[PDB]
Amino acid sequence: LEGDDTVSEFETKLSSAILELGMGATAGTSDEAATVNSNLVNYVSTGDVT
Amino acid sequence: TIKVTDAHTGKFIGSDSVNDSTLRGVIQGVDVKIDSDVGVSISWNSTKKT
Repeated sequence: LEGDDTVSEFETKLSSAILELGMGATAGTSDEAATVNSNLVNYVSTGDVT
Repeated sequence: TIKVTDAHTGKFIGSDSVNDSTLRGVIQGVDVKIDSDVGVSISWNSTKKT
């Protein structure tokens, strides 16, 4: 980590690192894998509160 | 912004955006350092003295 990154860059780096270890979604030849890998690590901003 | 590719086949390896001019962690076991005097052109403005 460096002193000029963005929070979204932090999320992308963490997602790549987690997917590197092998904990990611199965390659089922389907978009399910893409969506699941998209929704691993997330950040909640002001407009997306549930 | 740094992009690295192989010199014989051309397969993509990595791309990075750094601010301390230190490409590290994309080539394992090696840290690469590039001086900040690459790709800079300098001009003088006498109208605004800058």
